[PDB]
Order: sequence, then C-alpha cells, then structure tokens
Amino acid sequence: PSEAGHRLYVKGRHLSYQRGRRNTHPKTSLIKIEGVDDTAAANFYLGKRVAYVYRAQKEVRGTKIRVIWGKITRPHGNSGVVRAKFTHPLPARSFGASVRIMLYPSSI
Amino acid sequence: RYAATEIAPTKSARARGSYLRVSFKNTRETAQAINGWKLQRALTFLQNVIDKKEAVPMRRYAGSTGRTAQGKQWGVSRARWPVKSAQFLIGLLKNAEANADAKGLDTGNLIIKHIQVNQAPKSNPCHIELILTEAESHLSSRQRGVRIRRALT
Amino acid sequence: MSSFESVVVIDGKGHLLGRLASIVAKQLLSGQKIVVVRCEALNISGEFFRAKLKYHAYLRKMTRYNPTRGGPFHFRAPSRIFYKAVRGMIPHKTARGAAALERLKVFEGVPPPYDKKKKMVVPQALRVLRLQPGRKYCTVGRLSHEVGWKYQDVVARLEERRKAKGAAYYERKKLAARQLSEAKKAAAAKVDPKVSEALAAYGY
Amino acid sequence: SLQPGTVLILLAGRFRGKRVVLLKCLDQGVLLVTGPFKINGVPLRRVNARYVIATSVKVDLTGVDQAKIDEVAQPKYFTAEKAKEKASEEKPQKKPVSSTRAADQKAIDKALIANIKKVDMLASYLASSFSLRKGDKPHLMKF
Amino acid sequence: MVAAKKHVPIVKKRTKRFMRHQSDRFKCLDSAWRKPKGIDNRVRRRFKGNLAMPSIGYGSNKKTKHMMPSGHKAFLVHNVKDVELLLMHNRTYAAEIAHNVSSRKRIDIITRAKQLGVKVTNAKAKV
RNA sequence: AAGGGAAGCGCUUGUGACCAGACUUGCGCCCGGCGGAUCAUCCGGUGUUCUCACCGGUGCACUCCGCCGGGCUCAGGCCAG
RNA sequence: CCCACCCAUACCCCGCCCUCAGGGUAGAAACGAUGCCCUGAGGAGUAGGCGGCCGUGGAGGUCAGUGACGAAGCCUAGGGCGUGAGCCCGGGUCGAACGGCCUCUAGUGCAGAUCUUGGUGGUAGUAGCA
RNA sequence: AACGCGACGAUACUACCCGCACGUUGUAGACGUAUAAGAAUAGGCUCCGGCCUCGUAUCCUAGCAGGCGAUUCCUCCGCCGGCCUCGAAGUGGCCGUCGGUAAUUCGCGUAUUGCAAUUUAGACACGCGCGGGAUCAAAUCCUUUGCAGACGACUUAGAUGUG
Repeated sequence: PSEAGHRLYVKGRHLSYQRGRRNTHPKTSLIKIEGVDDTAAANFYLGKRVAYVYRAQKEVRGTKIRVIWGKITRPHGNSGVVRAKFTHPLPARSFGASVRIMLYPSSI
Repeated sequence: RYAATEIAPTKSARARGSYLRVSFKNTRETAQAINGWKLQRALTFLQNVIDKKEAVPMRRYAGSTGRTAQGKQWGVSRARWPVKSAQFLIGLLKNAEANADAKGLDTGNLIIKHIQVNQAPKSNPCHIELILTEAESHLSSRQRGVRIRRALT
Repeated sequence: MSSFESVVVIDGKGHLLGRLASIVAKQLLSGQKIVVVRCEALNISGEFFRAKLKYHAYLRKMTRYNPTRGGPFHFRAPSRIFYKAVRGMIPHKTARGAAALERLKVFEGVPPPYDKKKKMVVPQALRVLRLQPGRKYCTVGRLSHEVGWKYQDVVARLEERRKAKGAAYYERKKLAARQLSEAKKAAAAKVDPKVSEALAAYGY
Repeated sequence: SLQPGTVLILLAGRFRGKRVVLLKCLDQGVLLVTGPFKINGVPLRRVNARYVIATSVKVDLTGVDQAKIDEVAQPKYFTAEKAKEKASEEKPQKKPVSSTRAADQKAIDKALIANIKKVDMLASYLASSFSLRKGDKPHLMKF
Repeated sequence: MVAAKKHVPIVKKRTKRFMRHQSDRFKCLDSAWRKPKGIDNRVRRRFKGNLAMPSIGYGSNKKTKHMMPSGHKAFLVHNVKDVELLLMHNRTYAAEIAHNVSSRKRIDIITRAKQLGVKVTNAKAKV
C-alpha cells in the first residue's frame, strides 16, 4: 500500500502562440507553468523539457499516446509565462491545454 | 457493363433498359424510393402507387410539390404518384425476376441491391439499371522490458 | 499562487461585476473550470439609479420587425447579467469562445451540490478591498428584482435554510475542533521526547 | 554539487524517482551509481548527470574498495555481453545476471549499506521514491 | 554503388506549388502559375493574406539543385548505350527509363545498370 | 466527410486515409582450408608517346589470381541525448 | 514622473537564391574559359527598355533514338525535378505511329472581346397545356 | 424555447437490470484534479486561556506502478446489510459484518528497460461478450368522425360493447 503519487513533472498550460495584435506565429508557444509567478521563477525552468501528450484514434507501435517534444526557451513578460519551442507547432486546438514540464536537463 | 462491378454475376440477377421515354427526375425519385427493398414489397408498393394508394416521396426534384398525408410514411411532406415511371420500373423488376428464375435463385429472398437512373440523349429520356442479390511489432527495448516484467509479475 | 484546480467555486458576494468577469474570462480562456455562486449577492459600483438607468437603456434597445429572433434577449436574472458580462469579455463567436462558455457555470444562490464544497474568493474584485469607503454601490439582485426577476423570495428562503444547516454543521465543527485540541495535548506526553523536539527544530 | 558518495535523485529511465548513491564521476557526463540494491532495487548502473538531481545528503565511503569501483568504471563493463545476452533472450523467464555482475554488487553494497544503516532513517529514505505533491515548487525547495 | 556522394543537406525553401489566382473558383483556369497584370488586384500588389508570387528568392541551393532525396540526379535513359554513358557517374546520377521503352529492353537496361552500379528509379515497373 | 443566416483562398499544426525515398552492407588487414599458375627477372617478335606496353618462352608453396570457416578496423539510414 | 514588458517585412548576426562590381586562372597534370575559384555590395515597381528560358505545327542534320513484348492521346484521394512557365516517372485505357538534341520556318501560347461554333446547367418537373 | 426543464404510465423486439472479460471506443484535455460555517471590514474569532497581515495553512503523502514473510499495532480505508437522513438540478451519518491496512524494526526478492525517450495506470459516457433475474408495447398508414380544416395538421371512433 504505497497510496502515494508518482508525478515527476510540473504541470503547465499551453495558452496561445507568440502573437502580435493581429499576426500569430505558431513557431513558439506560450506556456503557463503551475506555480511560476515571476521572471526568476521562469529563469529556473529555462532550458527544461516540455511534452504535449494527447490521445489518437489508431495505435501505431503499441499505444495511442502521441507526444510532441520541445524545450523552454526564454521568459515572457513579467508574470512567469514562458516561451517554448517544439519540434512541431502545437495543434492550435490545444490552447488552454495541459503540458508536462520535465526537470531534465538538471543543473541543481 | 453496369456501375456496380463488385457483385458476382453468378449470385445476382441484372436488369437494364435504355432510351426509355419516361421522365428522368420522376424515375430517379421512384428508384430512390424503392432502393434496397425486397422484390415483393417493391412490386406491391409500385402497384399501390399506380392505384393511388401509396405515394413516392420527392426528395431532390420536388419544387412546388403538393402535400399529402401519405408522406408521413417517409417523414416528408412532398409526395407524388409517378405512374409511368412506376410501370417502367415494374417491367424492369419483372425482367429481373424472370432472370433470377432462369438462373435458379430463390425469388422469395431477393433485395434491390443496386438501382440507377441516368440521362439518355435528348424530352428527357432515361436509362435504368438494377441488380437483385440474395440477402444474407517494432517495439522499443524499454517497452519490451516493461512488458516482460509485467508478464513475470 | 497560480494553482490549477479541477473546478473552482467563486462566492459572488461582495465582488465587482466587471472585475470578477474579467478574472473569470481570463481563467476560462486559460482552461480553468469556474462555478460562480450568489450572483444576486454580486455588486456593481456606482449608484443604483445609474445601474437601473443602464438596464432600462438596454431594455430600450430592441429589434423592430421580429422580437422573437435576432433581437436582444433581455435576461433579467443576476446569473444571466454576470454571464452577459463574461460573454462580452469572451470571443463567443468562435469555437474557442464557445468552449470557454461551456466551461463556465453560474447559479443564483448556492445549490446543494455546491453548499458542501469550498467557495473561493477573488481579492482583485472584492468591494471592501477595492472601493473607497465613501463611495456608493448597488446590488445585482436588487436590480434584477426591480427589472423583473421573479425569484428573489425563493432564493432568500433557500439561503435561510442553507444558513441554518451551516450553523448546525458549524456546531459539529466546534465539537470536532475542541476534541482535536484535547487529543493533541493528551498525546503530547505519550509520544517520544526526541520526536517532539525534533518537530520543533524542523518547524512543526 | 555531485561528489563521490552523494545521494542522487533519478528523474528519468526505468528507475525514475528512485534515490541512489553516486560513487564515481566518469567522463563525458556519465555517472556510476548504485542503490545499494538491497535498499531500493537499483543495481550497479551508469546514468547521466543531466538527468540526476544532487541532494545534500552525503554518505561516508570509508572502507569502500576504490579499486573495485574503478574496474566497473571501464568502458566495456556494461556494454559487453549485451549483444550475446539480448540475442540469447530470443514462457518468459528473467535473463540471468552475469555471474561477474551479481558477484561485484555484493562487495560494494555490503560496505556502503553498512555506512547507511548507521544514519537515522536513511535506509527508509533511499528505499522510497521521490514524488511531487501539490503546492511544492521545484524552483524554491532545497534538495 | 547504392550510396550516393556526400552532399550538403537538401533544403527546400517551399514545398508547395504556386497556384493561379481564381483557379479554385473557375474551372476554365488551370492551376499553372500566371502573373496577374491587373493594376489593382491584391495578389500583384502583394497584400497580406493573399497568394504568394514566384521569385528568385525561392531558388534552391546550387549544390543541391536537380537532386532527388537520395542525392542523385535523374538522367533519362533509353537503352544500354545510355546506361553505358552513365557508367562514370554511379554516385551522382540515377537512371530513369523512358516511359515508351518496351518490357524486354527495360529488363536489359535493369540488368546492365545493376552490373554497372547505377541506381534505377523505375526498376519495378513491369514486374 | 463537413453544415446554427454564404462559400472559395494564405500561414501553421492535429486526426484519418494513402504513398515516394533510406537500409538489406561495402573497404582494407590477421588466421586456416583450399582451387589454380597471368609473381618478379631475363630472352625473341610486334606497336608505340624512344621508353613504355602486348604476345610466346622462363618462372609453380612464406611469389601472384578467386572461393570458403573465422577475427579486427573504417565508412555506412532515421530520430535523438 | 519612474520601472519592466509585447511586436513590423524596420535595425543587428547567420544561411541560401539572383544580379552587379572588383580580382585570379597556359612553355596546359588542361577548360560544358559561353568554364571554374575569391571578395564585396544590392534586392518594391505602372508606362517603357533589355536578356534568358518554357511550349505548338512543319523542314534539314543527328541520336546505327522509342515502338503491336504496345507509339500517340486521355484519366489518376501515386510520385520526382525546376522560383516559375513547364519537364520526367508509376498505375488504368488504348491501338499505330512518336520523340530528344543544333539550326530553319510560322495560320505558334487566351478568361474576358454584350467574342464565333458546339455541347450542357440552375430556373424547373416551375409557368403552363384556353 | 420546435438544440430549456420536471413528474408519470407502458415499453415486444433489441436486450431492461445485476457481476466482470474487457474494449487496438470516445471526450477544448486526471496524474493528491483532497479542503462547506455564516457575517463584519471605522471589525471579527474563541475551548473564554487568548488569538487575527500572511492558504508560503490543514489533511494526506514510505513499501516489485509498491512483492512475500515475521515482532508489534487497534489506527485508517472500502463493499455490502439495518436505522435514519438528505428534493435549489437530491446524499451523508451511526451501528454491524466482511476484506485490506509500517505507528517500530528486520529478512528474502528487484539487476538486463543496458546513459533519456507519455511512468499506455483516472472518471464519465458508449459498445461486444457471458451467466442470474425479469418483461412480453406502441405509433403511423386504412376506414370513420366534424367540436377542425387552402393542403398538412387537430378533436373523435374501429377488439363484443351504452360498439
């Protein structure tokens, strides 16, 4: 009876893209990390890994879970929201969606 | 040649008529009405349409069509009595039934698997065709390891 | 502290309509489920005749040929007034806005599903924290009742019943907390001198 | 932050969450760690420093054979019988541990385990997995 | 041999075509690009949100121009004399049999090219 | 497959459907078993770019040409740390 | 009045394309010299000017070119090349001629012209059939 | 409100309800998705000692994704019954049985997924299977009626009766 959690990532929410008033750029996404409030808190997570995990219709190699990988690049603004670059731009239907922010590579 | 080429010819009966001097729109509507039905049910329905007891619902070509209570059989408001197209389709269904009898199929369990109405060289004649048929890993090492451990435990 | 929860219930008493709607809309578009209660206990800054004048102008605005379709549907309930503010702040004419509005829920009073749940507060929209003491304010419930909301009395009676049941629950909470305090001191001796000082050194 | 004899927290791989003890720091970012096995099930294995986290719990290494560690530190110790073992693996049964490997652990885990059973509740710490609860902030909590 | 000569990575500045204006609306207009000559149309004016115009800025790299993803350059082959011409370029060129070549001549070309070390783009046509 | 008072179009993902490429090992060394006599050098003839080659002779077990049962090196596709 | 932050094709670094400008390249182990190598800068565009390329019918030369073991044409939720006009291949159909390259030649390139001819739509199973 | 809702009757097929085998089934997006006083803010809470900027708090949190066996523990948790409770869009308590359960310590297993690759693990909804209980229906067309009517629609009546 371990009755304990098994989480090793930090929760995050894909909010939107890096955009102007009109023009939107899907290259880099805006991620709100759970518990980050300021740029120093963001600077801790600069360089950390980020994964968007979703479910698909067809199982290809033993699972229906598909993942899009990326990394935290730089802080955004003053509220701790970070900019993230993924190997592919996020589906743009995942605005306000969950991402897993992984602590590796570690420096502490 | 027939459009539906995925049906074997030894298990189905086929009927055809070309350059038929009947309205293409009315014939399409009645063919769509009788599509997928049993032969006996379709023949009874067509005879009823002749006798003004049942009405063919007009779905696509139904501009300014009069209303009739019989339309409740289809959940539609616009129904008509395409008598001449009904007679032509009765003739073609009888030809198909005769072909099925010649081939040796059981006429009591035939369904209208395929029915099709095309336009003929122009008054607007049509071609009709119909077919009656008998109704009846590259796994990764980590995943291999986790599955082995799950099988053991 | 920027915490993500499954659903957060917001007690609407003493909250400014526009500011609470702004916070709620931002949360909905970020992906947080919101349930606002006591929309009749919500507050609007300014004075009551100004609020009533604004709502009467809203009533004045109406479609001519057919009021049934295409016309501004003047909802008189306080929950619908708050929903109107949130909808005006969310891009409702998009799929994203429709999803956010589906994430939003509003009620008058506190229904029995939510009376036993924890109600959070938004200090960024509280009347007593925002308004200057000498300034006037009005009640969304009063405005709704004077424009034609039919169920002020029913909600008031249900709130009275809920408050009586809450008083009973709070007497039970008193009993439980008193017993907990007695239990802590009673096992304050029976434990282990090390553990006790160990906790004191480690901050517990 | 990482020294010979320091407790590490693995963040990835099969042994994720499993707190281990780093014995020797190798080259090009690889680390030789061990449970010890009798505590948390982690064998004598090499991991990555960028995927470990270094806590401040430092364990004594007095009496531990440095020569034995420096033999496991060689560049063919783990990836040697790998080709033969995997191929041989081709109802399921646990692949066997190189006689030499099961024989080496015992020595190092005997010495290290003795110095761990000395510190209060440390066996319990090492045997437990690290996990993140609600409200804890990785950028504020000290490891 | 099968492997091609070492080359810089093949980059494509644009992977999609340059479709003609209003070709999606009128079926008498083919999708082949035609530069609009109207003075007021936004595609010529280069307004945002409209079709892009072909330009020399999209030109592919000189060292990777005309190269298949395998790294070869296609050479249209009609017979054994053409593959024997293609002899000295195993690692840089591939042979593409003409569409009008008969099956037996194709078999002969495939045999010669396999002896010759030359890739054949369409070696499995009539098999 | 889409559809709550237009469609069609650009940039970017995602889902479903369907496909073209890439690889299947090549190169060189240490062994053994071989099958053979197109090693070198020299001699006569011939042709040439007058010093280089081709023929016939000579030369046959640490000298040359191919295979097998093995070992080692290097170069080798995609995505990555 | 002070601080931080958001972003334009703007400004800075790098990659690639094209153009222009400035240099080098023979007792040739020497080159699509109309070639190759190095350096720098520039890049909107109506009228207009210049240049290079793509495509069509026919002619001369050539590929000892392709082809009833299937030319040409047509169709393709199949591919490859080119910035592009376009070019090449696979699958299905088909039956009798056709193509690349250098020159020559012209009745040689269409979305408009209330364009010409032909074919076919919605209106519409509607008005209507005194 | 024909894309707002409630109560009730009958529901043949299908399979209506019950347990799990699950599903290469779906989900604007689980990973501890934990936490009920009310009321005031120029005041409040309380065990009546006192306390109140501060939820950066409380609970819970160890064990092959959490194994097996012991000393020791009467604490926590869940399923079924009984007594009551909850109706604003309906639940919790008490007792009882039954199953599990580190507050202390120890032993025997974990290796090899090879230096990371979503830690495929939750809920509701839907679907195929069994083996247990049970049920055994209507509407429309047709004829008729005229309290109705442009056509539809509507009020009526057709199973042995005041038809």
